[PDB]
Amino acid sequence: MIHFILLFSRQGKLRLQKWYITLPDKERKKITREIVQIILSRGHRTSSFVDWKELKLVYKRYASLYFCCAIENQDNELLTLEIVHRYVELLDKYFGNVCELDIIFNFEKAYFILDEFIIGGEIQETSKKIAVKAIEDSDMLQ
Amino acid sequence: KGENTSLLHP
Amino acid sequence: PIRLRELIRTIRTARTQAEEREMIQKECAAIRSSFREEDNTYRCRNVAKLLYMHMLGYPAHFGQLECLKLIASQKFTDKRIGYLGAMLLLDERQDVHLLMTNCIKNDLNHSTQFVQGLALCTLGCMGSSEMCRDLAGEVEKLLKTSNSYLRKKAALCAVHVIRKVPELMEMFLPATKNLLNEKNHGVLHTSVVLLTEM
Amino acid sequence: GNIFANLFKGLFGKKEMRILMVGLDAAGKTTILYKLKLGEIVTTIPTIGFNVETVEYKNISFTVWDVGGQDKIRPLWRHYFQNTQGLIFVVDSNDRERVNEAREELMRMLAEDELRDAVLLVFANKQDLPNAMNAAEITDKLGLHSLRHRNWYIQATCATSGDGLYEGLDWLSNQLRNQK
Amino acid sequence: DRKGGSYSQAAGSDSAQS
Amino acid sequence: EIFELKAELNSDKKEKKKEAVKKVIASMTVGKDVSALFPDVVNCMQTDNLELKKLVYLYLMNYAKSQPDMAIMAVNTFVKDCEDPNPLIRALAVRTMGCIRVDKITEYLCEPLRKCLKDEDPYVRKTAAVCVAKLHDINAQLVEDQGFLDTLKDLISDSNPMVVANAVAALSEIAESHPSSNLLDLNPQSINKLLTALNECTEWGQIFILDCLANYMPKDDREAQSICERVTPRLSHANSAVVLSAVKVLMKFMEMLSKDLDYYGTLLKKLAPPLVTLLSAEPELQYVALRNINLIVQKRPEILKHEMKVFFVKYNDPIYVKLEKLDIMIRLASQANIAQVLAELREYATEVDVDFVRKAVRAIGRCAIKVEQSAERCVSTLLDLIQTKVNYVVQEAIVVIKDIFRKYPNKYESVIATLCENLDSLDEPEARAAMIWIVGEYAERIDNADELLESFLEGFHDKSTQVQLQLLTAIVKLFLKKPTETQELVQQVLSLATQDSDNPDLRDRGYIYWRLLSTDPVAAKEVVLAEKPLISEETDLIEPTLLDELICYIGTLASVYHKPPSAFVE
Amino acid sequence: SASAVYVLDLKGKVLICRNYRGDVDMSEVEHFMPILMEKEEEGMLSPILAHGGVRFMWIKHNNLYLVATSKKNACVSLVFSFLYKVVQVFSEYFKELEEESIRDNFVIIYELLDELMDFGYPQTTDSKILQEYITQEAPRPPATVTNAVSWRSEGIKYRKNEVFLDVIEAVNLLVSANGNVLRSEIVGSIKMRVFLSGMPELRLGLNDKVLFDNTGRGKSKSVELEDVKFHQCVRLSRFENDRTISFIPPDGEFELMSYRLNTHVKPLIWIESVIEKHSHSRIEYMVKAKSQFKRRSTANNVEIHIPVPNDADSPKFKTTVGSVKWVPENSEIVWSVKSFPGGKEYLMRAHFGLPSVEAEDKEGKPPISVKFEIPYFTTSGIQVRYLKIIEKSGYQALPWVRYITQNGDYQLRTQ
Ligand SMILES: Nc1nc2c(ncn2[C@@H]2O[C@H](COP(=O)(O)OP(=O)(O)OP(=O)(O)O)[C@@H](O)[C@H]2O)c(=O)[nH]1
Ligand SMILES: [Mg+2]
Repeated sequence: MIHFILLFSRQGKLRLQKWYITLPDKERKKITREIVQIILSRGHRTSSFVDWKELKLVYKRYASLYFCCAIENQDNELLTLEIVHRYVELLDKYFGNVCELDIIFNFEKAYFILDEFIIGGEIQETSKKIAVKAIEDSDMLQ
Repeated sequence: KGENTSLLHP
Repeated sequence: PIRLRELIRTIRTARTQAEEREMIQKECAAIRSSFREEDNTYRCRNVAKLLYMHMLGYPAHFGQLECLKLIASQKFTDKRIGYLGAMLLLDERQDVHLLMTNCIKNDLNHSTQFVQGLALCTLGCMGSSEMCRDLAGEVEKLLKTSNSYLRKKAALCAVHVIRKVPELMEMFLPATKNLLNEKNHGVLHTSVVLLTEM
Repeated sequence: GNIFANLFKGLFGKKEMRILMVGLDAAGKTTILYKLKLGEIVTTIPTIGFNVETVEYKNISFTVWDVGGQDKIRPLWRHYFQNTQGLIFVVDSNDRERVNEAREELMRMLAEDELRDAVLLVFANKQDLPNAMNAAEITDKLGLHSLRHRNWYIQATCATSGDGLYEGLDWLSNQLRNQK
Repeated sequence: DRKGGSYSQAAGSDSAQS
Repeated sequence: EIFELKAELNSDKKEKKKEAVKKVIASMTVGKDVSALFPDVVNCMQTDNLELKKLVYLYLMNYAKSQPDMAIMAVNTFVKDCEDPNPLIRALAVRTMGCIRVDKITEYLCEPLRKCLKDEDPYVRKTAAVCVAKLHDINAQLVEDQGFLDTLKDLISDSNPMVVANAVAALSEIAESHPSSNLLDLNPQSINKLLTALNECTEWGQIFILDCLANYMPKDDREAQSICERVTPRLSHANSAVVLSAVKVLMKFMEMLSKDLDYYGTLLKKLAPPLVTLLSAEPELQYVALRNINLIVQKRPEILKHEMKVFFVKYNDPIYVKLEKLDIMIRLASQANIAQVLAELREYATEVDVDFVRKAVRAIGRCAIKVEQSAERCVSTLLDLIQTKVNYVVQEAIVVIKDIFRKYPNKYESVIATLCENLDSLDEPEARAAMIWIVGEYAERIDNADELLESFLEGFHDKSTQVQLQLLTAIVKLFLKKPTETQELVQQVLSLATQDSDNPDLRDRGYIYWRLLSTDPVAAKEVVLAEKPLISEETDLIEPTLLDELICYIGTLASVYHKPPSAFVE
Repeated sequence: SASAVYVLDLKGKVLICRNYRGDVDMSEVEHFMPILMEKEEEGMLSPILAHGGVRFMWIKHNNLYLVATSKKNACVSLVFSFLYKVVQVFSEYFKELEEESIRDNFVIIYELLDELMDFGYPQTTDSKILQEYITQEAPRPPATVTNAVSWRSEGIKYRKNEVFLDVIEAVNLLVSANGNVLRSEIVGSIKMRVFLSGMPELRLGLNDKVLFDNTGRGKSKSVELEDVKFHQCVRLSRFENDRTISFIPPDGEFELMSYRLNTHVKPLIWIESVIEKHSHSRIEYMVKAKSQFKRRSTANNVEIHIPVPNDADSPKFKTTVGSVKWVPENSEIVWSVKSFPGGKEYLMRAHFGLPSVEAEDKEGKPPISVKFEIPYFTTSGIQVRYLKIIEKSGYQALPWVRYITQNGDYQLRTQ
């Protein structure tokens, strides 16, 4: 499962954060800072895969804001990238032309979508339309 | 800016 | 009632680190003053502001009782805000989730699917050694349900309970029996994940 | 400034009041709260966390916050003591062994500077069997007469029967509300 | 007037010191 | 963009040329490589406007190293501008000639430098001296061939006291990089002339004037007394650098001064007010002032004997300023202000800075070790810090107690019972090893030393090399002192450190202990539990040779770093 | 001996740089930001940086870091003095010290930087002299810089010769938590705004203890400043010889003398704080302020800052004199009083709740500081005797001076 998934901007600002492992607040902040420094101190030809703390630290940002994942060394590396791409596509479909400004304003919506998509670091909605329909139904409830 | 650009450009 | 968008705009308008810290402290003081009066109308905005401040790197210890109070509320927005607060600022080491066990048990039998699904997701994300002990029976009850949208959540909750409590996997042996014929992709994936975890 | 709106609101009833639900586990606190809110004795699961509900009587919405008597929930009663104006303690007259524990918990709750303006609300729970004590023996055992600077009232209420809940609510309203 | 003490005239030297 | 700028610069319109120059300057400041347009601006260089001339000169200086070949089209312009009637234009041309890092450019600028050396304008003279110094730094051989040393030396004994100070600074800089052969040292007449012009020099010229006296070594008491009297008025200058230079000069002169004469006493008395004034300077100069005081503290510690109230760290003081204040208090600690030092350490121990708390604890321990009159006070402070329920504070108190026991353990038996049960569950190696050593050496006032060591023996084979060695030493000491209750404990420790211990040094120590136990247990008391001599604490004072060298180097980067001048430069 | 002095920005961008010696590459500025970030995160950040064999000394400015990279063992004090002079010149020329004026006066800023220092040795440091030769809206350099008198420009003509002095007194009291004052020093400030015709030579004269003892009049009230620093125009020779403060007054506001000596008198305002803070229940602020100053002097704009709890909320103020306002940004309550007459006794009773959840980490106990400022009060008792204003042409001057008493480092340690 994904130990922690956090969306951090190029400048270092974090637009999202979702850790599935209970860690101390100071320890979590230190881990996030180290991950940001590693991603911010890594080139574009590093394969987007880093083995930091025995965790598959996969960094793959399609825009100025980057995304990071932390999964155990028990599954294929391409699976994490595919899951990240699927989540990005689902978020773009739910919002519509998702940008950095919209992510900050839609932090609650992004957190709800992430919770409804992956729970506990594992994939919960394999399909892309079912999750979107469920999110829309939950939003329409009020 | 670089923030208003789409994450995937789709 | 300061909106989350207004707080985000105010935070973005600050350039110096000291000015941003002062604005965050003022917002936290306003949120604490509102919470001290037992406000329930603009509780969602205060919860969103507290979550934004915590994500930015601000203390949120005082914003713990408000999340617990909103968790046991009836409003859908208030319930969602409480669930998000429990998932983000609530952890096993926090010790504030002990009182959340009663709220989870009450919401575990809720008729609404979003409330039950949100509670299951929060329990899976913030699985505790003691919370799973008092919630293992509830998770197993929902594992035998025929709800496709809830089957995946039940499987995820069972997997989280097994990971947190390896001795509780003995009660999931007959719950997942005869579950390889699910037409839904999500239900089949959840069943396969549960079988692999077992 | 003008207080015409406040007077108009108070003419038809504006005061609400508050209440608390504390006591030992299996002491009828949840049953008492259900009877106050709904009026029936419904079996409920143990209160791992807390129960939040509101009861409106005599034009006053006396909200009751149920608190469990479990060891893991006993120290959590301080969290519910904040922003609380009233407190109702349910005694277990049928639990002689747990009577001392309930008295100690009540003394600890009343021995806090934060919980000083809340009057004592002792309810003689389990007042349906011959082993249950009266309204004076339970108070004497709990030392309710020695709670100086605290308005403590001992009332006997049976969860199955529901008798005495109205008298306790009226006493609490009289202690809190001092108007005509 | 002015906050912090009104301005006062100053002499040229100590007339008592010759 | 680039083409439009080039077209504008290649036009005959003054407004367009000025706009193009401003755009190029803005692009260069914004981080734009405008060196490619340098040849285009070479033609548009000889302009009547002074604003455009300054911009062209700045572009050439910033684009000289990038395009040395294209800089050959500016020698004629520089030569023409070197004879400009306006003193500002001549000064700018002189500055640009020396600022151009061209090997072949300075060769053709020797004639303009010689022409401007005898400039009557004090600003022109200062510019010529600066250009000569820059040429000497770039090419010492070229400066020597041009014979600018004689002109620089004669500039000191001329008018234009600011120009004289500039020339003196240039000569010192040339000699500073020189190998000391043919130095520009002057006789006492030169020193007197500099002192006479010192009062007429500006703030910048005062530092240059005082720098020359720093290298001069007085040889007579009368000359030293006159120098001290002249430098005394410099202590009443608002300039922090001037005050620091005067203090350094006075300290250097005090090396040859006689303590019998009253001049040294007057200098010491007048130095304290200067140190007090410098201690209240800006935070940037506060560190420099603290470093200067520390460097001069080892030379004349009696100068600031009564300067203790100002050594307290303020609430708004920075971390570096607080550290410097704590270091000054530790170095200036005395029995007269022992109570004040203890109160400051106790107050400093309540701060939220972990590093600050550790520094305060270390300073308190050093004060307790250095002064035995406050040993009881230091022990009480350490006990209070331990009882404060702070992990870092508890570790610092344990370390201080362990250090005091090794230094002054004669009257340290009253803290063994207090330290026996003092939240010993801490796993910090510095505190754990100190506690183990205290228990082993002080295993007389505690009746549960074996029981306390039993808990630490669970992970002795995997705790640490130093921790394991300390535990083995404590077990051996307990067995030698009280083997009735530790006969099995000693055997267990030997077995764990002899069979399950793979450390070479630890294994050798365990084997030696086992051999000593099996050879003569009675002799182990006189061999292992022997009375160690007095512990020689490491002296914090610098060596006398370094102190004398550091006295001359006052206000430099070496004083702040506390390193020799040759050990810090590249 | 800095190789090049440059002005940085809050984001690490260099607003403006000007190399003086060329021995240090301009690319070292980029590494300065990562070094500062690493030092800040580890507590090892210092104003004087070190990038290998080149030291990059930086000063925290209003909006940018004035990084002055150096290569050899240059004068650190000299570099700091040059940076301070450059900052003062920029403040005089530009009223705002930020990125707005850094990129708005680059044409004049570059010229000023070039004229200020050459080859690492500063040459021009007078604001008036710099403005008389370099302007943002060029003639030959003024003769004042070349002449000995670089602090008094000749030829100045004014309709009236009026000089406004300012006897600024800073009362700093370091009161520990035990109730005793540790650091009690009062620093004088004799600043005069001389605006007359010509270049008069001021003859400063006051009731100095040393001067009174020398003259034989050491029997009245005389101010004995432990440290006295003269201005640039003040001649140190006269002061060393016979304490004669004779110097040419500057054109404008300038600091002639600044006394600095310890204070052995009782504090002007006696503030006692009571912290009736309950265990996560409530907080009590028993703040009592006693005016130890003379009743004839009133402390205008007295603001006794009492630090409240960091997580405290819903506070209630019960005071007698002076408005009490709680600022969440400052995390403290300041007992602001518009007028504070001497001998006044102000009592306050703060009461606020606390969150149920305890704080994860401690916040410390910052000292309580007051902002009392009573003008027309001379606590030191030093009275100016005369001001010898002499001009070659001959004119009747009308100098003026005002004594202002304020609170400096008057911080009381919290309990
Ligand atoms: N059947 C019955 N139960 C009573 C009576 N009086 C008190 N009770 C107690 O009331 C309890 C009802 O349980 P809950 O609804 O959970 O309320 P509670 O007593 O506060 O128990 P907790 O919520 O777990 O603290 C029963 O367990 C009984 O022990 C009575 O007259 N009849
Ligand atoms: Mg109940």
